[PDB]
Amino acid sequence: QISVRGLAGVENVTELKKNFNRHLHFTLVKDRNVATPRDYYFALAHTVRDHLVGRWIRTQQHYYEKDPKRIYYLSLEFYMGRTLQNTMVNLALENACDEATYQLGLDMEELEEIEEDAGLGNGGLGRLAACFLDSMATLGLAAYGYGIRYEFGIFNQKICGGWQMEEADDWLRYGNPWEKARPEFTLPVHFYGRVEHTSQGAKWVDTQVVLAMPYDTPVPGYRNNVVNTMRLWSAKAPNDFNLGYIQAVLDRNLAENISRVLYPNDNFFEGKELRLKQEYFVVAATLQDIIRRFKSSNFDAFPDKVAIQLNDTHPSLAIPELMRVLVDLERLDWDKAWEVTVKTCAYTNHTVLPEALERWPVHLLETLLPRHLQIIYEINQRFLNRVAAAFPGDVDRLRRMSLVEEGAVKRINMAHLCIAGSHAVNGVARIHSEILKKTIFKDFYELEPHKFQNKTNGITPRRWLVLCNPGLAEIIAERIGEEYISDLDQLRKLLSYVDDEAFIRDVAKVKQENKLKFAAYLEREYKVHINPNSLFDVQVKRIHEYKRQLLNCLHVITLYNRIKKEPNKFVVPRTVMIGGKAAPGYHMAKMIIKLITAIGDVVNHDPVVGDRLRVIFLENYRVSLAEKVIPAADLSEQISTAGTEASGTGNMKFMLNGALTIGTMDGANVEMAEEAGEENFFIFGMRVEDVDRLDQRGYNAQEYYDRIPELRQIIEQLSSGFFSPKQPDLFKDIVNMLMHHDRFKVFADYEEYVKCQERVSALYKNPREWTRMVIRNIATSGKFSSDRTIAQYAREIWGVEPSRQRLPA
Amino acid sequence: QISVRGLAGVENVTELKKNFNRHLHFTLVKDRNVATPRDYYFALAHTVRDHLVGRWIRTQQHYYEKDPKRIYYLSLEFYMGRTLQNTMVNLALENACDEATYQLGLDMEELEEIEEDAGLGNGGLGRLAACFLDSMATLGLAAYGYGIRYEFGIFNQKICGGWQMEEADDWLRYGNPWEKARPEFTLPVHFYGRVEHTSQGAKWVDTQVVLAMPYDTPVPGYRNNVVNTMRLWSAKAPNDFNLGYIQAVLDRNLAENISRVLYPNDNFFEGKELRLKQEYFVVAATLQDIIRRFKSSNFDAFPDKVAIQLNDTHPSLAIPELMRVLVDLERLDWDKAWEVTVKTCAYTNHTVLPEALERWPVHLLETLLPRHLQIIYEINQRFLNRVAAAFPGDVDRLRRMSLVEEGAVKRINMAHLCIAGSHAVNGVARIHSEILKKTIFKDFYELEPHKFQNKTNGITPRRWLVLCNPGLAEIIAERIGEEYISDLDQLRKLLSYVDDEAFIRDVAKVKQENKLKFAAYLEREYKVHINPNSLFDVQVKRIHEYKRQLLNCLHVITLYNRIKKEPNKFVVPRTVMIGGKAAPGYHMAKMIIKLITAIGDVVNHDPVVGDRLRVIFLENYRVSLAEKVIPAADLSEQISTAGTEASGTGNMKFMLNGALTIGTMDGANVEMAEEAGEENFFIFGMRVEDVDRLDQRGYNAQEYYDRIPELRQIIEQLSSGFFSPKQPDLFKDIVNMLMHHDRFKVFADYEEYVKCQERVSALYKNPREWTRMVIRNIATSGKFSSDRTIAQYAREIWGVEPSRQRLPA
Ligand SMILES: Nc1ccn([C@@H]2O[C@H](CO)[C@@H](O)[C@H](F)[C@H]2O)c(=O)n1
Ligand SMILES: Nc1ccn([C@@H]2O[C@H](CO)[C@@H](O)[C@H](F)[C@H]2O)c(=O)n1
Repeated sequence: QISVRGLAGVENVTELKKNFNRHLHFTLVKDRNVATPRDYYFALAHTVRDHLVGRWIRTQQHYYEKDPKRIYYLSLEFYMGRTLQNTMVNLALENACDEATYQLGLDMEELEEIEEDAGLGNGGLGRLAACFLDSMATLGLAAYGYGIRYEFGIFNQKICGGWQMEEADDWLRYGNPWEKARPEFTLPVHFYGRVEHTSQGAKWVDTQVVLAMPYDTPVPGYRNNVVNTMRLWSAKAPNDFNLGYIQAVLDRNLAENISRVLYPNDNFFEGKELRLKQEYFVVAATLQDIIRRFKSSNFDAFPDKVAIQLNDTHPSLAIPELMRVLVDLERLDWDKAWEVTVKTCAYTNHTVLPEALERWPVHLLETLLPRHLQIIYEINQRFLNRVAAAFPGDVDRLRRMSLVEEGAVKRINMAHLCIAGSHAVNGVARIHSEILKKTIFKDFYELEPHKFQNKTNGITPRRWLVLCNPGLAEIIAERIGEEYISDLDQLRKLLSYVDDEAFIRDVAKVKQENKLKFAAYLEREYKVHINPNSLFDVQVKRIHEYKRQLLNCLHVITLYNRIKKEPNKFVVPRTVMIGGKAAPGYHMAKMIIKLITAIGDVVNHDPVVGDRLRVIFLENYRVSLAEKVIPAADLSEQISTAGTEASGTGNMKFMLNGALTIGTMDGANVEMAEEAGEENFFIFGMRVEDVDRLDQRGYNAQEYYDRIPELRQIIEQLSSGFFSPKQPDLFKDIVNMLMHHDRFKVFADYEEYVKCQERVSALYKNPREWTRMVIRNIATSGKFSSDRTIAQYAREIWGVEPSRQRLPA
Repeated sequence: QISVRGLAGVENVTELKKNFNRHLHFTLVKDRNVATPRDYYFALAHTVRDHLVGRWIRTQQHYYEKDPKRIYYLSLEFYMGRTLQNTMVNLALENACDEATYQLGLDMEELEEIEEDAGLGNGGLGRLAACFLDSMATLGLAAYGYGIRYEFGIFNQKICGGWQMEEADDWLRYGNPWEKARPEFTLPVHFYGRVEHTSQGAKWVDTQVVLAMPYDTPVPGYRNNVVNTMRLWSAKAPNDFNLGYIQAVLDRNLAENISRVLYPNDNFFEGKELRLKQEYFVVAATLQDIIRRFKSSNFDAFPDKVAIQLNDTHPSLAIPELMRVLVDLERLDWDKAWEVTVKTCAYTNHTVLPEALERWPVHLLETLLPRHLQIIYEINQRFLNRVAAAFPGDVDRLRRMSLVEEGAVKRINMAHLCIAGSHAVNGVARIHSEILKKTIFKDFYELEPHKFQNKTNGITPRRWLVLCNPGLAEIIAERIGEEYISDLDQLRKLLSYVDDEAFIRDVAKVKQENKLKFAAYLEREYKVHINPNSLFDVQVKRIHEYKRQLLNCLHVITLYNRIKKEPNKFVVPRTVMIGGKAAPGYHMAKMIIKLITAIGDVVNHDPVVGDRLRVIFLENYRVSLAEKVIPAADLSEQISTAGTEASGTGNMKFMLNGALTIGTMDGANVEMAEEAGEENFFIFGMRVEDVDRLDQRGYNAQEYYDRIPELRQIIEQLSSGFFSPKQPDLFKDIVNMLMHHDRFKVFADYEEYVKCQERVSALYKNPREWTRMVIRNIATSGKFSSDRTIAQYAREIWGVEPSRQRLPA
């Protein structure tokens, strides 16, 4: 049908059809008369999976022969989404499977909707790991993703009476055709016990053992025949476990609980024992696998053959675990082991919010990991001796830099442990990396300036353009060819088409088609009516106070109040869509969701408004939903308080897909505006410097309430029960927070935000100039490919060269 | 190699080789350079499984078209053992796979040893269900086995310091290639709640829901292209289950515990709530499936299309569950529903031991299954009204026949419920069925004589001759052809070879080969030395007081003491082998195991004994071990106290495989002796009548101790610490039981047992006459095929005709 989806050759289509029929019969044990759409999905998945295996076996054989330096990406989250279409895209199989299924009388897009998301992450950090795996394979790096195979991923969100309800995400119910269990490579992990000192060093004894069983999932590169591995560990009890009889068997559940469920917190730290066990479990099993693979090639060459990347501090225990193994088991002296560790490890920071930083109580580590606590104390003493020598007499610096925090309860600061034991530390956008050196890690930057780097985030143009927006990928390829898909900088060539009347019409046509498709999806799956001629105003991301969904709410109510004031005046019609999950225990975030649905209940049913304004809460936001709504958006809301969102990646997805951005100068928004030109972005609000000035003076929300009549009206509406007639005081917590306890200064940006939104509406009235600005955004989005990001990690941190060359098919 | 293993045609072998290579690559994702023996086992299993699928799909399609009467065999146990060889045998694939694997450079017998037993049963009752499934498929019946998919089957037994230790049987660790998950046919099961009475009948409300997910395993008939289904249910929590957040997800384990583990009791009742949940879970899910299938063809014709066979009282809740569905949900009147139920259900009793009978506390049923208790009360009232009308004024009969037992705690007698609600009740051997009508169910037999039947047990000659003893199957086929394999009565033709010198030599040759193979197995896997020229004296079965492993122990010690008395006298050398598992909480059974190993420790290390006597405890007795030791045995010990072993089936296995039997006139031993002729059996001891006479008089063990000096010596050796030097009083519990509290009258049979054993030893000295008696046993073992047993159930209980005709291939 379309060119970028590859060839549908007669031989290929014939072969796909027969293998589809073979799997339906032999694998699924069904005939065509009993088969359901789900059976058909599985037959296709097995057919496509077969095409991966030869490339998978020979990629791994190739790494064994050539023995390149190996990259290990450690993460507690891999937010993968669906796998079927992605695999077809990377293998150039999409048109062939489309033809083959068509000839069997099936609709492939309908089959694609049957696959469950692999929802093994919360949001941006988990999705970054997924984009990174795709880019590493595409760039020919010998890379392995290592994590946990959660039985339950991020919960499914239902909305009941306007409130969020959580349901278990039982994603494995029907099986997972993409994974291969590898029970033969099962490894022991130790917990509890005590430390014994012998003549020949320390010994960790009397431990409880949990087994780690690996499951391998293939990661295909884009049309290069490379297939890398993501290996996820599952917890298993040993067979003599607890071994009255019946209870001992049932108590096996206690050990296997380690891999049962993903902790559903985005940007927040909960110091629970089970979470600590998860963090050690992934680290201990992964490191044995790394060392095994290294010996099957003297530890001086260890950092020449191994790089370990820590995704946040979640796998920070890799540092003392590597020391434990080298010192206690391999009998290296401390100094040599430390040199190896530092040269092997590198650490990526993803946030500056204090509540997100991991600070583990010493009493937890004492009981659970007694040998690791000893090692951490020794690391701290030697590190602080270095600080003392560099800054003699500076006693407060010593207190500030310690890995051990004093107080009511002693804690270990895991971020300080990561900086001490890594040769590289990076932030995830230029402004964030600068904030790290200037504020929270200033003392560390002064001691070791060479460690600190920036690696601005990116997204994969395979999933986030070709897969989710084939119409746009196609009109682009018609003009500049297909090479941009793995060299996104080539989109710059599109600037010579900004005055091309044919291109302008095509770009605008693709957007309208995307909007019609999404408008139809909403009616089908959720029985809701929207106007596809309206501006699609979209804010999708996890619900948090710092992300300021509440500022969006205030704008929505302002628009409603202005309409009610002058009903017969023309306004640019809008569909305002907001979606995202709240952490189950985050009360304020749950109240914000209720507020959004409550506003919808009033606005969507007001006869005077008509179809000029609609407010929709998008339920169960997740990767597969993002792939639907992002190509349909006109306006992308990126409105965090300046200095709070480290990078953002959702922002980049919208830019690539033909939406304009309204945003603060925060995270990667700054670099996006710089690439496109500030004239082509809708920037508003305080800069970081303005926020600092306000904090120094003291933020008084009452001032704004007093001086802005439109803002006062909204607060009075909220307080009095306008949006909750039966429960007049429902939103009192929200009002109280806004008026007296707002860490994120919602009111301070309100005036400039509303004025900026007026400018957006003005441009949308002129379709031709709107679209020309869109082309200028798409054309300059090249920097934000994760291929660029990974190439920088490879060259500047891991010490390896990327390769775009094919392996033989 | 050998004829009964089928053809190894060039086309077939070529095809098997390529499909083996395909599975190794595509299914296992391995190359020949990394593959282990386990990988090779799985590639073969997948290759053989492929040959089942076409026959499986068309067998089930055939039943849908023809709509025969369907047979549902309900059991909490299916003791299946390994599946690979059995599948090859039934499909005529054994020689072809042997050739194909040979040409790939592999040894198929070595691959076969990698498969785990499916150990989903305890002993005789579970293994009977497995033999029955094989015969039903071989006889072309539309039959389904329904049970529970336990995550952990019967424990693995380790012996440490002579004591039994239990380990979890994690049989699913590496996956099960034989099953097909069917999550699309998942069904809800209800627990707890309360009963509400409305205008339109009772309603069961406020229940907790557990999901039942089916897994289907194919059951191939012998060379007839029929493949039936065994469907096993697995427990799953619903997704809104318990739905702070983390705990609710972890608490899903509570529901899923239902299918976690097999209760390890043989012939003993434990009134635990979890066991009751297991029993209801299998019944509720199975009955919905039955009704579903019946509607997809008015309940008057229900018993014409459905037969339900209850394997013991474990699934007895089928009776009130069927009433519940017909009355509460389908709105049939009571009387009509009861008629349907009675005509549909039939019940098999497997024991007369009082401690094995299921008597559930009313307070348990009240809380767990409140509607079922009400239904049971109503059944009882109507049944007792019938008893009152038939035997007016007989008030004690009313108390004795009630389904409700009075006392400290009220209980429901599940055996009484089964008789009341079934049109047929059978025992499992002629003597057992007679005991049922004369003693424990006498009152019921007087009320409804027509209900009571006998169906003597049998074993499948596929697993228990062709599979485990190909050498014997072959020498038999050389003379009478292959038709006996599914018509075992043809073995009678072998009586014309009892004087054939060629046959005599061949029968004896096969036994010696079997003994050498087993003697070698013992050294390899267990580092133990045995003399293959000795008489192999074998007692393998679960450890229980009624089975009298202790009487065997007494004989062993008698032989040892006689040798020590006259060392230079000739005795026929013996290897005495005893094996079997004890229930984890059965203290006396655990003490008996310790006694056996303790005797071995003394006897096997006495230089004066030499290799004239050896005592071996066979560890981890299970189906796969039975297939090894039974073909190797010379003497089969079947020595239960008369009237205690309902049938036995181990006895039949030994008879078919060329061992002679020493046994009491108990269970099926009586019919075996009758078939072969009493001159060809070694019968000893009290009959049932003698046991009754002794009970009436009062059993005094002291009398025997006083009058038998050899017996006194043994007791004194046990008491004084001869067999436990460091712990002199170790066996005091055993001695105390023998002397004062022996329900099974060990001493009463001791003299006759020892004398009978002398006669065995006498015959073994004359190899030619031993072997001639063996031929007379094998020749008359035909009655004990489960094909005969199933044909009798079909004709006399289920009302269906067996068919030996092939389905098209
Ligand atoms: N526990 C956390 C901490 C930070 N993050 C996010 O990580 C993304 C990837 O770097 C960034 O784009 C975002 F700026 C950041 O908020 C997250 O999703 N979970
Ligand atoms: N809970 C029970 C009760 C009885 N049985 C056995 O069942 C076998 C099959 O009928 C018989 O051959 C045996 F005689 C009997 O002991 C058993 O294994 N478990």
